[PDB]
Amino acid sequence: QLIKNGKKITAFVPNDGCLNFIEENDEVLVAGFGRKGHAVGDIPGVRFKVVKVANVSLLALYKGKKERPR
Amino acid sequence: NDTVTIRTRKFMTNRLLQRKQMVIDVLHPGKATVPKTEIREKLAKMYKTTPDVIFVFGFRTHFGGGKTTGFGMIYDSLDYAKKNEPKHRLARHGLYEKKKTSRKQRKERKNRMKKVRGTAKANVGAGKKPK
Amino acid sequence: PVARSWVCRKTYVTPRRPFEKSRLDQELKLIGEYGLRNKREVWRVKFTLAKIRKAARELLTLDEKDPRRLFEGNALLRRLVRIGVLDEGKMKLDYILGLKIEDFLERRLQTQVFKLGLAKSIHHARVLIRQRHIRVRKQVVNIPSFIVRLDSQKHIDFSLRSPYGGGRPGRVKRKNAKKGQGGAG
Amino acid sequence: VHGSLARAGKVRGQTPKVAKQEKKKKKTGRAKRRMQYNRRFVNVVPTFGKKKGPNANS
Amino acid sequence: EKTHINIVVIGHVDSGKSTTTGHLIYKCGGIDKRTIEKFEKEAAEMGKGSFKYAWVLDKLKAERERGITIDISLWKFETSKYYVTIIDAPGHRDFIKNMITGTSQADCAVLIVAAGVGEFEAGISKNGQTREHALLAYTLGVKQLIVGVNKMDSTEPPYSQKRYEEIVKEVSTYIKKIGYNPDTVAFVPISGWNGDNMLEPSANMPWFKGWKVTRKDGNASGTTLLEALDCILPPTRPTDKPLRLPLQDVYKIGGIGTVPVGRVETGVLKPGMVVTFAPVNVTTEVKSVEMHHEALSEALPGDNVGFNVKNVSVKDVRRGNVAGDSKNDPPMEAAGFTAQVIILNHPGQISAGYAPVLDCHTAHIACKFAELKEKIDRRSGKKLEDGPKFLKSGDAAIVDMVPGKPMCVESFSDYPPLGRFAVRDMRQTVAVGVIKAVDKK
Amino acid sequence: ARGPKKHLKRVAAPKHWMLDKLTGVFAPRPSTGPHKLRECLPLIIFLRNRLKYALTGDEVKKICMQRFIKIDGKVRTDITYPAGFMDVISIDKTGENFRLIYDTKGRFAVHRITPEEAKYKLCKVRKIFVGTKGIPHLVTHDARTIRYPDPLIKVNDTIQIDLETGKITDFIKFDTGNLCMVTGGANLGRIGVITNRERHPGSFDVVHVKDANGNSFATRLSNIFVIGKGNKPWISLPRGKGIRLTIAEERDKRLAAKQSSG
RNA sequence: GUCUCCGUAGUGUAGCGGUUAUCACGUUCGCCUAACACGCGAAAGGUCCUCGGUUCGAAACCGGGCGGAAACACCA
RNA sequence: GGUGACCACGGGUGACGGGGAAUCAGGGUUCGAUUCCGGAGAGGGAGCCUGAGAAACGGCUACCACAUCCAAGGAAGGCAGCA
RNA sequence: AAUGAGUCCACUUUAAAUCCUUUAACGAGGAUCCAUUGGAGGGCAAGUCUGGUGCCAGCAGCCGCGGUAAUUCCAGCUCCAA
Ligand SMILES: [Mg+2]
Ligand SMILES: [Mg+2]
Ligand SMILES: [Mg+2]
Ligand SMILES: [Mg+2]
Ligand SMILES: [Mg+2]
Ligand SMILES: [Mg+2]
Repeated sequence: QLIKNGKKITAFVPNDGCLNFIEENDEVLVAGFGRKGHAVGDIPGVRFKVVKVANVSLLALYKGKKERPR
Repeated sequence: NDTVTIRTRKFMTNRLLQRKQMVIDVLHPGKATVPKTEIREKLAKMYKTTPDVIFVFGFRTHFGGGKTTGFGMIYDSLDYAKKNEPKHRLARHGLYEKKKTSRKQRKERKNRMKKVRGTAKANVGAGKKPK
Repeated sequence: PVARSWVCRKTYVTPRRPFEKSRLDQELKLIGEYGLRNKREVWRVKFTLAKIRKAARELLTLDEKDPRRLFEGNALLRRLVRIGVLDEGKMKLDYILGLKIEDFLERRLQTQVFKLGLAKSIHHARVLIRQRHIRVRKQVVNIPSFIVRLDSQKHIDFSLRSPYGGGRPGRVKRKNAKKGQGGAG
Repeated sequence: VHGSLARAGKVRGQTPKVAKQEKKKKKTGRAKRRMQYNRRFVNVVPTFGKKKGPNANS
Repeated sequence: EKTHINIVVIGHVDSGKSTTTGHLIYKCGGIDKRTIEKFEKEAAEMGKGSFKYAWVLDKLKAERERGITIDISLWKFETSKYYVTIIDAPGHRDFIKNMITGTSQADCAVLIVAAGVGEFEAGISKNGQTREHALLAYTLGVKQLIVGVNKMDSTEPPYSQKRYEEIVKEVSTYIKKIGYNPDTVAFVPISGWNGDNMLEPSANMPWFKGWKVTRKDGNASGTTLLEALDCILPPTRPTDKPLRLPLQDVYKIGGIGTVPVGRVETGVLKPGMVVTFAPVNVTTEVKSVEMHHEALSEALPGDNVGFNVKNVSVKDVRRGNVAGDSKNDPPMEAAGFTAQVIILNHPGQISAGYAPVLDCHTAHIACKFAELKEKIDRRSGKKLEDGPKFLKSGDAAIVDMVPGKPMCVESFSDYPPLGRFAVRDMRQTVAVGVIKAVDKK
Repeated sequence: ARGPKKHLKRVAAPKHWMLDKLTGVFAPRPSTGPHKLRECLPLIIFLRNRLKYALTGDEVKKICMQRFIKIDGKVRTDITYPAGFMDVISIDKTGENFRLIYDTKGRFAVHRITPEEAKYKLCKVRKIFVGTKGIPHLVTHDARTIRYPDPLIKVNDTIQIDLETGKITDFIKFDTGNLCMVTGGANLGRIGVITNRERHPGSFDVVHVKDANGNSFATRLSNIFVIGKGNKPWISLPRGKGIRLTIAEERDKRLAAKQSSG
């Protein structure tokens, strides 16, 4: 659910184990999923993907370059 | 000291500010930028004057060393040099002192003095307390 | 407000299509033969040639005897023969289209010090220019992309402070000498 | 939810961690360009193969 | 220059813990007569007029209407010899964590027990809180303290000898048990609600001829609280030791931003260098510093100041965090630590995996005992046996534990104020001790 | 705005002032005076960027406040005084005199004149009206007005005003065949002879000018200053005689000058 | 900082101071197919959020602390 | 009477206008809050004194919305200026 | 053999500083003083290499890859583009 305008969306979590870095009530950053509001690939009706969670990028956690803010 | 030469160019004299002004360049082959005082007495010898009226500034050294160039200023007399010259070059020579408060504190005093009307003792006593 | 200028332009143009064998091999050949650092500075000289050719073609579209065409054509030809990329007798706008990037790459200081024998190879030439060993006229230049004019062609020489013209050997020579005298009194 | 999220990070989890082999540094910049120009432009090979690629898995 | 000493006032619920210090702050010149009359009128309606002096310290509306102190509060005044601040205490079973925060960030303490019948006896007992207060005083590093008895006007007869003598002997034998010297600590009779014996010897009671205090620094004699508090030992200042600063609270002041507040332990803090907060591992330049709404050039040790930092929010740094200069050794999150502890009281045996709450400086974090290393004698730190399997009261031991929540600690051999800690469970101090070795994450 | 503007941005300054872009943000903003700010030359830039007698605004302020700058025989202490067209700048201490004349490129050049030639000055009349008591009046291209002129002098002629008196000594009629100078627009600073004047009622009269080289051009009547009786000018002309030459014959002159100097 | 409520396999929760179990499930294994689909039977899955106290013994009775869900104030 | 299918009038603008910027066979398509010029505004409106020039807000008056101090009788507000 | 990136004296700059340019003295052999970001089926330059997984995890802008011998996932090595 977006902070502004309260809209609820569905966002893909794009890597092998980056669902485990996600817990409830986090502040995620979501960008478009590639083709301007159109579903991409075998994923029905998903137009967004998560870039950051809790103000740290999923790329850094996936590469292990920095740790969850415990 | 062995290899230092002063060459002047764009020389001109004016009587409006009672001085002779020019731009000069000193050739230091393998030394640092020559200190401004050294230019001062060497130019004083060059123009047969004293190394107190000589005024130099703005020395920029070319890439790779060698030539550095600055603008020269020589006056006819010391009183004129005190009359028509920026105060900071006088201070560089020690002839002008800048012992004064900060601009911030001066503004604080000026704004606090605006609160007291007329009364001389209180308008001069405005800045005594809040030091 | 501020008294800045913020007037700036890019000096290179990226190729329209990437990952093509012919352009890649040609660019790599140019880089390897002329000792360039990357593909950006071969695209830079390509852009320079492209702008010059555009100006030449635009002037050629103008009618002959047009004073604007004449003035800009003589100016462009004069610049081209000062940088040395054009023959002195080839004072025509038509020949400007026939020039190549290899002509411009040859006039670089990095290639020039190699051609003058001051360096043993093009990469030695570049690393020798960067370390303030090469002087032109009297100024020392540490820029490999320094385009050398015809009158400045003759005045390329070693820097006086460098340990190849005047004295003052480098830090490793002095360290070796002091180690030798410390070990051998 | 149908309850299938429990398998997240499975294959990456089971992949055996093997350390990278320590190796000599690679030249960068002009030297890298020189080296790769040398490898693929100045060389003569007497062996057939119809100009096999630079990453030949032979 | 002029020195500063932190003062904390500890006592019982409704023991005049705030009323008599309101008297003190009014007499020494902290407030005016108009404000105290305002307090009188505001207390007149709902009948809590006896606490009109107490509401000066009781800043909260909830504290006023409930009639008790929920959390500590701070005040300032200038004495006749140096500058000091004062901290009150909640003085209640429910708010022990709040008062150990203030007593940890202290230089000296004063303890109050009502002289009336039925309160002093309930005051100093097993459920009595005076034992807890005096114990945590020495636990948290209150090297010197004074004691003053309040509310002897309700005694029969009011202002009497034998009542005063029996209560001072009781507290004297208790502090002799706990390690404090009765000779050093002053014993002062003060009548709170009447406001007697703070500046002058109240002649309504003539039987008290003054106290004498003898100490290693020297000797002093006293007839009033001001005479008592002007001759306290100026505590040492570990200025050369690198910066350490726990955080009592964080404020979001309008116009300046986040202002963490804490008492400086070691080092000198001045606006103009970066600081590092250990439990959260954030780095931030300090912008300005200020004690008691007065801007300062430096933060010397022992200073309870609020300092402004930049480009951060209130949720980044919270209560219990410790700050330190990144230029010096930066404080950082600790995985665990070795502690020598003194077991005080526990109905059962202590096993590994016991997870009470550890209260160090400002932080209050539950720590779980990883395992027991060895048992130690009461005195001299003597070896008893290796690899214990249980513990009981009246024992000392070496134990390694890990905090459940992120926490930063310092070994006592390195940072003494952060080496002291307490263990709380079932509304008593179960264990006390210091820290010896700490690992760094 | 709620009132008059008293600032002037550096880049919005007139181009012929030849101010750069990096020194500052502001321009001199010349004060109100005999000349419009679009075609005036304030003394600050004249003494700082033309002559280099001063290095900053403060030095030229010190120069002016010592009462050495004389315009039209009067000492002017205004640092931003609008000098304007052909006002004599007299510096007695160093003993040279300047006439402010547009060059071949339509910019105010540093033109040096003799003191006996500096004593007089040409003026272009802008309007002639009769005042109270039937007294005629005459208004120059400057703000200067003079009573009792010659009745022969008509609108937009040229009169010879001598300094220290302000009187008329001689005049040149605006007639075909008289040497002129263009004081506005593209042909600014070009010296030539009046060849034809076609007049358009209700609009701007257009006059045609041919120079000595035979190059003919035209301009509006408001942009013409008659300078000579037929062909001999009554003032000392600058370098190039106000003959605008194109870039083709400018480049080779530069090359010949370099070859002579090299 | 205070108060209010909740917290048992992974979700949905039975549960007694003297037994934590079941259920739609979730998972796994046999069960047929080259792969399925449908479909039959079993197993595992719990410090009862954690730490303790009362008791002869507690998940449940109580004291804390932790996480979440509410509200209250908190201005160097 | 006046204006309208040569688009009046109305509505929308995520519209301040322009000099200009991006893209670049030619033709075009988008962007110009943004340092220069012109305009508007000073929380929303409204009304005035002074002055040559203001419907000014680092001038005043009033209402509305927020909001400071108080001894509750009053007093004082305008960062779309630099921080 | 040669240099800087850094330490660092002086000069210079500057209202005063700062930076750049000069210039002492230290300053390089894994010269460890360490170049990264994305890819290797096609588009589109680059592997029919090896180990795991087995229509699961995942990749994939699009075609498509994965159901036990993956040129496409997760990794190692090796190449590719800037
Ligand atoms: Mg708008
Ligand atoms: Mg605009
Ligand atoms: Mg504007
Ligand atoms: Mg306005
Ligand atoms: Mg207004
Ligand atoms: Mg791979």
